[PDB]
Amino acid sequence: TTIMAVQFDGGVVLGADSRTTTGSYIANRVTDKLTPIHDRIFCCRSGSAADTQAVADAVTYQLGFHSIELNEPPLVHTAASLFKEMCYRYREDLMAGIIIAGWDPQEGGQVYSVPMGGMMVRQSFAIGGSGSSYIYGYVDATYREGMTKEECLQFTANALALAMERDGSSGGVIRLAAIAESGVERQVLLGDQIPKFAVATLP
Amino acid sequence: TTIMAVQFDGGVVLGADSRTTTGSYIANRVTDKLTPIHDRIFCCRSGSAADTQAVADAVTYQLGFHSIELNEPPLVHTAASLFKEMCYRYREDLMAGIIIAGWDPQEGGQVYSVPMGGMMVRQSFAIGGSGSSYIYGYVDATYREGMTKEECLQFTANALALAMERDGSSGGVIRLAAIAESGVERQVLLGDQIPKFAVATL
Amino acid sequence: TQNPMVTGTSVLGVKFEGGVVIAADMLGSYGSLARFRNISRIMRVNNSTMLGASGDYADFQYLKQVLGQMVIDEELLGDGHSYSPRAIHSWLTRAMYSRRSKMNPLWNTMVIGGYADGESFLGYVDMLGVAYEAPSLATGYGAYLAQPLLREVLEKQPVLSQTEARDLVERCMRVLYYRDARSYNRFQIATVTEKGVEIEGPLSTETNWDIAHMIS
Amino acid sequence: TTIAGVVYKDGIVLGADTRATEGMVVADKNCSKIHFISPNIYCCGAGTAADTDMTTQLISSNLELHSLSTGRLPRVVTANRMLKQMLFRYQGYIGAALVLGGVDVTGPHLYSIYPHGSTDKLPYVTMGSGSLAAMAVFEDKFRPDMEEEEAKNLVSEAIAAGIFNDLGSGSNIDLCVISKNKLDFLRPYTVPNKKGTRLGRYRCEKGTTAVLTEKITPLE
Amino acid sequence: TTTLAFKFRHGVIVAADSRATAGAYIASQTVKKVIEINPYLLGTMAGGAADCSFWERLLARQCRIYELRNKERISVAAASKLLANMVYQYKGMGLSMGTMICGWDKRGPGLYYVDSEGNRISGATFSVGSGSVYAYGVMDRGYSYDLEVEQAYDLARRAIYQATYRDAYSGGAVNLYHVREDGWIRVSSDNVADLHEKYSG
Amino acid sequence: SIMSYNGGAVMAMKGKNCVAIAADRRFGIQAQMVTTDFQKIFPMGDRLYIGLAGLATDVQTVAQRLKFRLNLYELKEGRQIKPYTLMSMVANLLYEKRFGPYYTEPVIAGLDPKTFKPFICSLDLIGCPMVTDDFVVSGTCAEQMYGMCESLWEPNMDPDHLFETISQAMLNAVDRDAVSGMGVIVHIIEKDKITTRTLKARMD
Amino acid sequence: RFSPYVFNGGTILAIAGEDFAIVASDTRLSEGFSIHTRDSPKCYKLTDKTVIGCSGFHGDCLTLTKIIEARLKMYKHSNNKAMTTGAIAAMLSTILYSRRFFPYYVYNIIGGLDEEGKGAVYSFDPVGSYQRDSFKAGGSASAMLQPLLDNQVGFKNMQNVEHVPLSLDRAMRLVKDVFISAAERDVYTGDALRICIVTKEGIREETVSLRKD
Amino acid sequence: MEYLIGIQGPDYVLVASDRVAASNIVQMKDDHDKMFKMSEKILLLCVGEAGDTVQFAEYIQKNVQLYKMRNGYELSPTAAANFTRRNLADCLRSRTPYHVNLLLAGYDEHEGPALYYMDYLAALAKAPFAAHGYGAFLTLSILDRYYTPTISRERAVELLRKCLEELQKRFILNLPTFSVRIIDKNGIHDLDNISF
Amino acid sequence: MEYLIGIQGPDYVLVASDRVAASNIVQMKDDHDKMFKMSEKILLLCVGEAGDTVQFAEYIQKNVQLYKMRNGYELSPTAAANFTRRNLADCLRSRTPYHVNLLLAGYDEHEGPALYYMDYLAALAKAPFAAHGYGAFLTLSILDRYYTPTISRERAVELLRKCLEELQKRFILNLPTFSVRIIDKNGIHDLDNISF
Ligand SMILES: *[C@@](O)([C@H](CC(C)C)NC(=O)[C@H](CO)NC(=O)CCCCC(C)C)[C@@](C)(O)CO
Ligand SMILES: *[C@@](O)([C@H](CC(C)C)NC(=O)[C@H](CO)NC(=O)CCCCC(C)C)[C@@](C)(O)CO
Ligand SMILES: *[C@@](O)([C@H](CC(C)C)NC(=O)[C@H](CO)NC(=O)CCCCC(C)C)[C@@](C)(O)CO
Ligand SMILES: *[C@@](O)([C@H](CC(C)C)NC(=O)[C@H](CO)NC(=O)CCCCC(C)C)[C@@](C)(O)CO
Ligand SMILES: [Cl-]
Ligand SMILES: [Cl-]
Ligand SMILES: [Cl-]
Ligand SMILES: [Cl-]
Ligand SMILES: [Cl-]
Ligand SMILES: [Cl-]
Ligand SMILES: [Cl-]
Ligand SMILES: [Cl-]
Ligand SMILES: [Cl-]
Ligand SMILES: [Cl-]
Ligand SMILES: [Cl-]
Ligand SMILES: [Cl-]
Ligand SMILES: [Cl-]
Ligand SMILES: [Cl-]
Ligand SMILES: [Cl-]
Ligand SMILES: [Cl-]
Ligand SMILES: [Cl-]
Ligand SMILES: [Cl-]
Ligand SMILES: [Cl-]
Ligand SMILES: [K+]
Ligand SMILES: [K+]
Ligand SMILES: [K+]
Ligand SMILES: [Mg+2]
Ligand SMILES: [Mg+2]
Ligand SMILES: [Mg+2]
Ligand SMILES: [Mg+2]
Ligand SMILES: [Mg+2]
Ligand SMILES: [Mg+2]
Ligand SMILES: [Mg+2]
Repeated sequence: TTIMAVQFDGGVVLGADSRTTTGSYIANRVTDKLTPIHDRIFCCRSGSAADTQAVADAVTYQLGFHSIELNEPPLVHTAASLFKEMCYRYREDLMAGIIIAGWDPQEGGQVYSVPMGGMMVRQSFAIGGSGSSYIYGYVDATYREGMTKEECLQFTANALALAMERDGSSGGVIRLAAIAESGVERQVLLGDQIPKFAVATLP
Repeated sequence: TTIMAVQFDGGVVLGADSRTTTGSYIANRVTDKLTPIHDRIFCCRSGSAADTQAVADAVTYQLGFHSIELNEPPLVHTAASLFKEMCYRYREDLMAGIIIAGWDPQEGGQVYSVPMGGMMVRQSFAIGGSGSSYIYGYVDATYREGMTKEECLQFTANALALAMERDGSSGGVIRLAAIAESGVERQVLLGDQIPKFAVATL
Repeated sequence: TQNPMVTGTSVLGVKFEGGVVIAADMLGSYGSLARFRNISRIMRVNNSTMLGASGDYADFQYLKQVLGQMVIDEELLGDGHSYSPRAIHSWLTRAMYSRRSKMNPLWNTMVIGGYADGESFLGYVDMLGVAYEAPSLATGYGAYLAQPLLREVLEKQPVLSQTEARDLVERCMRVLYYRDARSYNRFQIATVTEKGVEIEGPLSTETNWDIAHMIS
Repeated sequence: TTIAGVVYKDGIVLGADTRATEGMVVADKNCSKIHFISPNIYCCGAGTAADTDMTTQLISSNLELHSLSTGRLPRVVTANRMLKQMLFRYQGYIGAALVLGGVDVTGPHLYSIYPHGSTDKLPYVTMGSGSLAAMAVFEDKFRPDMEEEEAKNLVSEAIAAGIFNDLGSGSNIDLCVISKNKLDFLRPYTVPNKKGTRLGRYRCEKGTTAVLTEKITPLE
Repeated sequence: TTTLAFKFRHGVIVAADSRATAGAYIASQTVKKVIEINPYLLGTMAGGAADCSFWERLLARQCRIYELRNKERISVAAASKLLANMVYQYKGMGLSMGTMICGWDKRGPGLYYVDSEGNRISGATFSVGSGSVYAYGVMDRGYSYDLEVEQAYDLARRAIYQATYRDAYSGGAVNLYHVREDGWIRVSSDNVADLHEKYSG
Repeated sequence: SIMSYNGGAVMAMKGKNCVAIAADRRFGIQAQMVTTDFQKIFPMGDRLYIGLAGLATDVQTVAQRLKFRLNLYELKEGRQIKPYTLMSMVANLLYEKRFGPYYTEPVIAGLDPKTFKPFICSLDLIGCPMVTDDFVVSGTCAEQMYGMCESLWEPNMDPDHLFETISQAMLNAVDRDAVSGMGVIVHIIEKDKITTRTLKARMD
Repeated sequence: RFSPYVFNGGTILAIAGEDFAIVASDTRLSEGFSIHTRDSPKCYKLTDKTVIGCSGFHGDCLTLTKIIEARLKMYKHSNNKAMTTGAIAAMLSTILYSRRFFPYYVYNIIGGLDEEGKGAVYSFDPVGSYQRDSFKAGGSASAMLQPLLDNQVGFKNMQNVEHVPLSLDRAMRLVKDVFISAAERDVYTGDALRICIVTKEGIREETVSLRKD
Repeated sequence: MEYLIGIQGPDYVLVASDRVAASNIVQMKDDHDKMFKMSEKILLLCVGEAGDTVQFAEYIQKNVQLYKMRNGYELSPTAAANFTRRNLADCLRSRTPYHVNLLLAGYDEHEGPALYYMDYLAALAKAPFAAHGYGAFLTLSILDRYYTPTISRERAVELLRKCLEELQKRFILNLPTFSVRIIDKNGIHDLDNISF
Repeated sequence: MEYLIGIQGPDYVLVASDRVAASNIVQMKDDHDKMFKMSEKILLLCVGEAGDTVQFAEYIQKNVQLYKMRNGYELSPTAAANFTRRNLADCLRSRTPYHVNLLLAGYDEHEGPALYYMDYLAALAKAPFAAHGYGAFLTLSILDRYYTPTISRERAVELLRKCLEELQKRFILNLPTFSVRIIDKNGIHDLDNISF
């Protein structure tokens, strides 16, 4: 797994590979790891499939009820807090590395990391999952303050393609989502649409 | 540790961080991990300091004797083969991930990886050591066929700086070497000379 | 926590005439990976008290949540009594000991600094409930690398000015950055005086790499 | 143990504490940890005491055979190679951690040598359970090209840091100063720790101890 | 530790050494290993010192409650049974205790061995502790139901003594008690160094 | 612990122009005393003794193998061994077994055969030497022995005071150790005589 | 394997006189090969007549002393009088045993006056075994202190010596001597010696410097 | 499980040993002999691990006999004990250690009777009396209680019998018969077995 | 270590048990009784782990006696054996298992004599004869060799004695005396101890 999300002025971009593994067998080649928690709040899931599905379903329930009670769209920070409380309290029994990203009217586009152990931190951009090791350098050299939506989508797709080339545990297609006040726009990059960088064969 | 070497037309560039660790204590903050094996052949060392020093000393001895006997400069491929033989034979007793790079009159600039286990492969460029994990993406996106010497030096210094920022086990100064027919040029990037990329604050 | 995940390294503290200064870098490491490079490991508890934490950052955030709610609860009463630095340190000792005694520690080592009634307070609490006070403290590698320097200065001159304590902390942060492979050259300094608690940062130490050319 | 060394303008200063321990008990209050290698080369030892003694003695002996043969003053590199090759061969089972310093035809040289056989050539080094305390002093205060007295002050400060902050280290500070012109083996350099005085006298008079049997054997 | 006891015509003799150890360190040479449960009942201590003291002190509490509730002395059988039932619940948790309960009740002289493994048994003679093997040898070769009082004291004292000689973990003083029909008495406390002088191959 | 299987204690002590060496007398196997006259101090010269504590089998082997070496040395050289030279011989013997050691930690006490200067030392089980100017201790009650020696020893003691001090240091130390004691033997070494005494001691 | 214990050092001593008790301790608090602080006494005042010395795992020393303090006030409230030295000792035995299966890693020595005004010393193992003693060392250097006390206070192994009563002045000299000797050899014992003298007039305090290495 | 005992008087050494060879829950022999004649005035009593015991004792025996044939006279008890010890100690850290416990009894023309005790580690002690096996735990105190150095040989056999009766009473193992021998100026004598 | 044996004839059951209580290398009691009277015509013989054995047997005993007091008549041997089995089996997977091995002997007015065997797992078997302990390994074949279902009580005591003599000869443990009892239409009778 490789997951990623990036803030822009007015929203967020989220991305993931699509591979589920047991050992080195690919049990699902087209997994959807970006899961909607509310209208404009998604989580990106890494670690245990069972654990992250259970936790996402529970938070969806908690956040949905909270939202009806308040009669308002939920804050992204509230979604992140609910993930954090559950990931922290059950940290000994879960294997879950999460990114929460979305939009709300109060604070705009926001990205939160909830890594294993259940800490929470807001970031400009976040990466996670085992494949993320291989793109720290890339994201650190390539990130620029003030990127547009279209630039965040390219940045994300490029980072994920690189991780997927190197990490046996990541692959398949790239799923992307952009979230803003106007809604959610999802797309898939597959085959020839995935950014491509040569293998450096010998001169 | 992070180590790297890159081929260009007429030579090679080699680079390393300068950190030696025991656990998370830094026992040497200015280690020299690029060791000369002959006039135009170096190795970059990662893994056990004891093991890679012992092996580099032994290969220097073997290659030196071989070279005097033949009355010719040694092949880069020969140096790599000698490393490989020792790293493969003693793979169960050594922790050594080596890059051999240099120049000879027959094949020009060459880079060889001898990773743990003792396989050997020639490459356009090579990275190794624990910090290399964090720059696979970077090097894959940034490498271009046909880079000049000066571009290889920048490419190397950038890759190493990024690794050193993220890997607790790498750091200190960047040591670089360029090798060509005309000789060896060494330099150190320190402090403000190390390439810089912001922490992404809110 | 049985197994710490994202972790912070050393926290330093020193008493000076009129206050206390503490220092901690801004790094959360994930094993050797310098993963979260802009996190604060220092908390303003109330006007007289501050806290710095080494160890598991999620456990630090939990303490911050609990202790933040306790000061709020107390402020609601508006009754002229506030938790002194010493009372906060006592509470912390009990909480860590209690969690140790359930075999489920909070995986932290903490430094509490304060200023109340003309007295500087500096106290240590670890994950087993070991607690004490001293004129200077350093957790983690700081205990080996910084504390010898702090104590040597304090023997020649037990009473330091604010500016002397601040310069001494900066020298220690430099040594830690040279010798601790989980450190990072971006830190905060927090100070407590009569006027309250101030947190400054992000700060960096200058470094010297002359020895790189003395392979001797 | 705290051992350390520095390269100064004209030479080497080596330093050591004088405590040896068995578990958490002091076995020797005045152990000598700075060992003769050759007239121009000395070596501080940390780790397993028998291994530091025997390893330095052996190398010193082989170096004397070397110099007798060459008719020349030995080189610090040669001691370094001999030590590291032997330690490597023993795979870390010889628990000798060494600070090797001397002055040869190519000037001053200082090396740290580890049990597994790695070595680092550096202008200042520390080893032993006190080594991080001593290293903090060096990182804070070392300058290149110090004068003899500055260098001596710095080394003893560093050893003192280990003495007072490491339970494994104690008692006296020994120094060895090596230049082209001079060798000063300063044992002790400083005695910062002193046993307190005895307040009561326990001078037991003859017959206090009851005796079952006695035999006097006269000698020549 | 070495403790012993035996029944005979004139009641029950009870004796013990006085050493305590922590590994090989001698922690004390002056431990009282015979506990006064009431004026006609004694308990002996071998194994873990805290464990013996706590559980025999609790036994003493319970015996006294029993006396107040029932208006009569608890029997040796019942007292030994109360102790056995208390410790049974803790089997396998690492209590270390070996005790003799020694009294004189309506069935006459009484003696029971009780331990943390769950054993409870009546008998004529017992020895317990690391030195018990040595005490048994000497006690066995001298024991008779028809021993005279002074001969019984001599035997008990000598058996403990010989145990302190061979067993590194036993020593100090030999403390001797005699349970008679109208109550126990403390007979003697003799330092093993003074007994060495006196005895006796 | 291998070193406590038999128990035992030795110490040596320096006075003006004399030295003293003392040992407990128990031979036992864990809790069980087997004998109360076991020898742990061995003559290596008229004025030079070695005391060994530790595993009884290695006490005997080291004494015997050391005596083999010393006898050959003295026959070949003109002369009686110096104390410092005996120490070295013993160090060399122990370090030959660096990787499968003898479990014994000796003390040496003697007078130089020509100058009569006092000498004491001890060695660890792999032959690391330590010379001192006051006392040395080895065995299962070393902490007890250190406490007595540190409190009682004074410089420049005459033979009678040296005897009282080493005797009180030994008796009171072993009385806090379950597996050492059953008697104490003391040798006082002077230029013109050796005095050997057994002490009135606890036998528990 | 999280371990809930660490060893923090500390040497304690108590001596009973005819009309006094002494309780003494070093002030070093250690962990591993490091010193936490040089000014951490191991003695705690319980009443006007009773002092307790505690060493071992500092987390437990702190907890246990706070438990004892709470229990002494509870007792005073329910019974209308301060706890005697003997009752404090009996109570401590039960508090230690209550943790029989997760012990307080603490060596305790109580020193105070008994109900006749005489010195009383009680010593404890971690699970609450105890007895009254004339004098007793505990903690890190106890095996170094105890034999010399056996000899000098107990008169053991000495012939033709008058067994005179222990004066305060001699008891004091012995205390300082044995800690000075211990500081030479035990790596954990050092910095300073804190001495509390309990008499009918109250509790007074002496401190003496020890080696800092 | 195996019991050895020795008692040395002024001019003799008395020794005894159980006669059981056991395996798992059964006695497989009830007339087993644990004594080895080394020379006219030397017995070695050997117990311990199966194979090791006989292999070790017979090797010592053959070499003691060889010494006699080579030199015309016998090793003394003390020399034989030290020879036995050198061999055991030399094997201790070898590829072939011998897990045996021993008593050596003898009579020397000039030194009189001797009894030596040796454990598997090869610690050697001279003693006035001694015993090996679990049974030693129950009998050594009986010896400490009643032994005197001038004990006559009759009384030594009585003292021996007290020890053996104590095993019948108190020891959990069934050891019903014992070999008994004595050594003096006139060599080695078989006494009647003591049986129950 | 503990031996139990039972032999059922036409109108009686004969039972015996060793009288040793041992601890480590010593017998601590030689007149120990391993039999518990449950009712006028029922004996329960119990061996196994210390504490467990007495705690279990006395609990069963008290409940069998309680049944008699509540109902005016006694449990049959078969009903008592099944009760005993229910309890042991119910504890087997609990926090408080009892590590005990048992024989239950009885006589019923209508069903005649019965002997039941139970192991610590609580498997219950009715048998014409049975035994527990390591001693069983040496005696069961003697019972298979000589037992017949019409065996008279005289010959049962002789057959019992052959078994006990075999333990003296061949068993490694010292078990010198045994309790012997018989149950028939007239209740429980003590026979002479069989001793060696
Ligand atoms: C991802 O972390 C990925 C994310 C997950 C939310 C789809 N994780 C997995 O594929 C995990 C990693 O082990 N696999 C499972 O939980 C197993 C699902 C089990 C079904 C059968 C195969 C037993 C990456 C990087 O780990 C994917 O490789
Ligand atoms: C490097 O691989 C580095 C390369 C080495 C050739 C300098 N390796 C080390 O620093 C290694 C541990 O990986 N350290 C040692 O061999 C220990 C040397 C001294 C031992 C004593 C101090 C105990 C990196 C990435 O591992 C550096 O972190
Ligand atoms: C030192 O490393 C010290 C150096 C040594 C050359 C004196 N090491 C020791 O004291 C070691 C540490 O285990 N001890 C021994 O080898 C046992 C022998 C000591 C007894 C004498 C006969 C020498 C420090 C830092 O470890 C000292 O604590
Ligand atoms: C005894 O069994 C003895 C009996 C006991 C009632 C004193 N047991 C102990 O000494 C035990 C043996 O581990 N030691 C302790 O429980 C800890 C220290 C005791 C504290 C003193 C202040 C009492 C023998 C045979 O074990 C004695 O060696
Ligand atoms: Cl896939
Ligand atoms: Cl999924
Ligand atoms: Cl994570
Ligand atoms: Cl993650
Ligand atoms: Cl993952
Ligand atoms: Cl290196
Ligand atoms: Cl590799
Ligand atoms: Cl590599
Ligand atoms: Cl590496
Ligand atoms: Cl570095
Ligand atoms: Cl961050
Ligand atoms: Cl804050
Ligand atoms: Cl070299
Ligand atoms: Cl007493
Ligand atoms: Cl009641
Ligand atoms: Cl009974
Ligand atoms: Cl015991
Ligand atoms: Cl008698
Ligand atoms: Cl030899
Ligand atoms: K892939
Ligand atoms: K780094
Ligand atoms: K000290
Ligand atoms: Mg799970
Ligand atoms: Mg290796
Ligand atoms: Mg003793
Ligand atoms: Mg004893
Ligand atoms: Mg120190
Ligand atoms: Mg074998
Ligand atoms: Mg059970």
